[PDB]
Amino acid sequence: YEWKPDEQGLQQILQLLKESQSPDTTIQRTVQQKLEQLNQYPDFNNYLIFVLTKLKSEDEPTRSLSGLILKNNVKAHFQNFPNGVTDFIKSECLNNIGDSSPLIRATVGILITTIASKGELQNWPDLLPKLCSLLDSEDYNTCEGAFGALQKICEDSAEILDSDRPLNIMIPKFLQFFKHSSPKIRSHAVACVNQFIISRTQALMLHIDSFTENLFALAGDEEPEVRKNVCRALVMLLEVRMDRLLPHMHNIVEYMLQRTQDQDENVALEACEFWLTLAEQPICKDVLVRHLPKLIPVLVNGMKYSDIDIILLKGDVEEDETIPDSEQDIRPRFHRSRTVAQQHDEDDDDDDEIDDDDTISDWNLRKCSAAALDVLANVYRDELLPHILPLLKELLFHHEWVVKESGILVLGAIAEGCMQGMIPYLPELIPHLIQCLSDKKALVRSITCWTLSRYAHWVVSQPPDTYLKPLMTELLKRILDSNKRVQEAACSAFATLEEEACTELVPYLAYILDTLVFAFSKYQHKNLLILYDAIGTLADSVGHHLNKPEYIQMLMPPLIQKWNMLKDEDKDLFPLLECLSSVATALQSGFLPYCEPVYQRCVNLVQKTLAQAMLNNAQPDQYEAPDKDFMIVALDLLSGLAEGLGGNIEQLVARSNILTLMYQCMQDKMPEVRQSSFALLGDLTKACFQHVKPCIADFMPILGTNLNPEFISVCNNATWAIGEISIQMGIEMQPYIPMVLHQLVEIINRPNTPKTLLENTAITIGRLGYVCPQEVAPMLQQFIRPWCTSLRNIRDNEEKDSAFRGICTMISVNPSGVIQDFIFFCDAVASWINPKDDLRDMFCKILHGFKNQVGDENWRRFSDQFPLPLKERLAAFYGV
Amino acid sequence: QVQFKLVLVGDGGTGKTTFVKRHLTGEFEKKYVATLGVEVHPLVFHTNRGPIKFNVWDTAGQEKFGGLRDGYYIQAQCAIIMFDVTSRVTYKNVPNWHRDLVRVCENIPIVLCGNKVDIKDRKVKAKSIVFHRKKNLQYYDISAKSNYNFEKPFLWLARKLIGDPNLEFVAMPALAPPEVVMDPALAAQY
Ligand SMILES: Nc1nc2c(ncn2[C@@H]2O[C@H](COP(=O)(O)OP(=O)(O)NP(=O)(O)O)[C@@H](O)[C@H]2O)c(=O)[nH]1
Ligand SMILES: [Mg+2]
Repeated sequence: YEWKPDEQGLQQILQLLKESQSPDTTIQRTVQQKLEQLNQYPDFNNYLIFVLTKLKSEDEPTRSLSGLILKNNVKAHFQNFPNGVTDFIKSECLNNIGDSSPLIRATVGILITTIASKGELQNWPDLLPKLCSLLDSEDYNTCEGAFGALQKICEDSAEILDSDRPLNIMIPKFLQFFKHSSPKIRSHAVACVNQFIISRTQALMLHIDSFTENLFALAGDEEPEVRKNVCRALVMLLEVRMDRLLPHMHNIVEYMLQRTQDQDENVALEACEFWLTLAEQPICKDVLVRHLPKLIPVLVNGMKYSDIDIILLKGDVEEDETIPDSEQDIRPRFHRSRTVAQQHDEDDDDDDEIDDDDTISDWNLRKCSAAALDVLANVYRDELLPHILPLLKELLFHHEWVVKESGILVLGAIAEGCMQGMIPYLPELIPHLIQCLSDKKALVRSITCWTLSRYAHWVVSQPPDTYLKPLMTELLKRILDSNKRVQEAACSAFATLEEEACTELVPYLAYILDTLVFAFSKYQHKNLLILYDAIGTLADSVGHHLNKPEYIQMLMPPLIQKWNMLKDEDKDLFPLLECLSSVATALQSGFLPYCEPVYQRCVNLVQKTLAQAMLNNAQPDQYEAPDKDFMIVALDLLSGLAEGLGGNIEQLVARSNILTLMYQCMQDKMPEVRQSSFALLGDLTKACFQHVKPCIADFMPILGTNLNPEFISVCNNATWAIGEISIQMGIEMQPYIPMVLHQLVEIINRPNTPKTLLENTAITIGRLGYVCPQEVAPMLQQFIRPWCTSLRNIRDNEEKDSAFRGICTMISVNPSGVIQDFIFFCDAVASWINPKDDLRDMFCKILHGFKNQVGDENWRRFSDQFPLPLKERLAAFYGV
Repeated sequence: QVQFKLVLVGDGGTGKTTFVKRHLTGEFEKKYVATLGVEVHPLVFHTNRGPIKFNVWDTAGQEKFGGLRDGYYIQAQCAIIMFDVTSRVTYKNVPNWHRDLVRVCENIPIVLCGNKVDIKDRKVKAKSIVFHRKKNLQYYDISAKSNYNFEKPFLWLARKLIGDPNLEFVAMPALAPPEVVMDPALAAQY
């Protein structure tokens, strides 16, 4: 009669809570937060679990009895308890405990509080934690059903416990019980307890390891139901201290290589995945006998499901090549400021693994057969070669696609580890795959592509017509027509085929080119972006070779077409400009009949972005925030023109204000911009120093300030830029040595510094020294070691050449500064294949210098203990 | 033609309120005017299997409604656990929602979304996202900003609900009434 006309008010607030909408929202939020003041009713208007359910609604009551209730934990978590400490109010609900069954749903809608109201009152670990045992083995069938009331809480222990020697020696005699509740016929009662009787750490890592019985009491504990045998097959292959597995181990692998097979897909994933977790070596002593015991099942998983096949086939049916690409399918793309680097012969992994943007979504089994098979070339190699052929021999024609595909996949799936040994059959497979590409197996051509390329390296390191000519012929037919899925797999592949053949494609240019040029007329947005990338790659590979009227004349028109079509805000500019940026460098001077506007666009973009920034900084309300990426891309393209046109760009620069735009960019508050400008100052310095020189007194100190390894990439380009500047101005460099030399010698000896930064630093120090021997020479013993160690691995070229001219020069001014480490230099010298006679004669002197230091016999003997190649090169430089 | 209980959990600010706004609006909307009373926006997609009523429960991440935690998760049919790739935390302050969700709804389908991938400064690299692979959900890089994959969560949810992998939304406009479409074109003169 008192709070009775009020409780029938919650039966009303739940008729708005449950069925909530905009009004009820911002409106009911008042009534719900005004009933937290007259707290003489909530402490009562809560028991409403078997009161409100057992009153009117069901779904609605549970939304307060299980609903609003939980919102009080917030009133105890956020309070420290001085509010409501009351133990009746505490035991009033700690009494609802023995009410585990009023509609199994509501049979837990309160049991999570038993975790909350224990984390905000952890002490007192026994008045409530008494139900622990006071219901523990109670689930042994003792309520509505047997467990359908007692079990509807046994699980509420897994949650309250795991989700929440003080008391380390008390709980042991309780958690050992859980092993019991296992052979029960009930699902929950089996698993609910089980997977939970496996969440182990250190809090009481006792009964655990000692159990070799819960190994076989489970090594046979198959599907007590279904949704459990999975969380079971989740724990065995879930451990680190495999001291006890070592024993029962040649069975776990047997009662597993099949539990990953159990038809219920969800299980196999929890198995296969958690299974092939081949950590350290010992995990392959077993895989030895397991060569045939798994390379049939996994292989037979390497095929798509009937549905992952459905979800695919969608945009598979070659007839979408004319369907526009949705804007919601254009993954955001950015521009990374160019980093000036060196080359190391035919020697990626530290760049391509930074882009696992897809696989992270579709985690079926297929992305785990091969995904776990990612060990049979990481742990061992060519071990699988034998026996797999017949699998992949029939597979390559057996049945329809699903299987053929699983074959063409596995093939490429292994080449990066089982290569050499595979190379043997390689001369027969390859010309075949080249057939697959020509099928009608749309989703098969895809992997035919990715696979061919997967190991085309070989096809290139072979005779032409044999197959590097036909491959590049059918691969190209795929670049076109087909479905868009094919098109991508196509290009991306060929894209790699290029980077490989580098300069060997030159013969079949006109051809390759017309394939690409036609694509621009058939490709959709999504693929067009890869088309751009393709071309830029082709250009980087072929080199100046691309500079010929016939080629240029058919490649530009399509690019110009795009160029005039994009707003200065369209992100496609990145791919397009990045492409150009390349092409422009390959056409060297041959791009002239195009540079003025390319140049102009860049300068203007930098000019617009710099402004857009300031305006946005001051009036965020009015002007939007510019994306500095357009500066970086433009800066990088100007840096590309200057390299290709080099010198011919003199005029353009003179009538523009890049030099002014430099002060602005080298001073920008964003690293990448700063990084790109330096790459430019460097190239400009090579092309038209005449125009830079006047600002050297300004710029120099700026660069000095940027030799801060706090942003290596910026440091890297500033370093290289100082190197090219010192060469353009000889001894007139003398005065700027102090504000640079120290930081350089510091970096060259800086731990954990990236190769490229050490190579440039080495090179620049070389140059400064080549210009001011007296100035840098006295400090030779402070860098000569990292200097050699570093430069010995760089390709001969202009840069390596100047650097050695400088060291050689300094060595003469201060021989004593290198004698001690004379073996380091020798190796560095012997890394040269063919050097200019000029420099070759400086080597000769320094060497004879060393001979004079150790004596004819020591030098004879030393000189001889070199592996053949070096041995001869050294001989050739020395002139007895 | 069916209503659905879709809870939009996820840390505060992550995008939830703009993300939904996107399917309702026609453009972005920057500001951050934190959500207080967990708002209920209704969404409807047109599929090859008919229409779909999705009642999006725009939850809150701030202590604006940080009071009413669960309660909506009650009798929920599907969930979207959203964070922020540009936020070190969020992806960390996440497994706390998967739980305070699986508690109530005990097996609804849930989609985990790394939002704001339209930013160069990606704090939570994809390679750092293994949750879904384990607690077995579905992942999607997305951007309420640009619309990248801004439909995938729903399509995957619908497909899981209705139980039809062949289901898809028909963005494609209408043409001639399917039952009057004339002979292929070649069947014309065949
Ligand atoms: N660049 C970019 N900004 C985004 C993106 N998504 C959201 N934002 C911005 O991030 C801010 C917060 O978004 P909002 O939708 O309010 O987040 P919320 O998670 O719904 N807030 P609350 O937890 O309080 O309910 C807004 O300025 C919004 O425009 C995105 O994908 N890209
Ligand atoms: Mg909001």
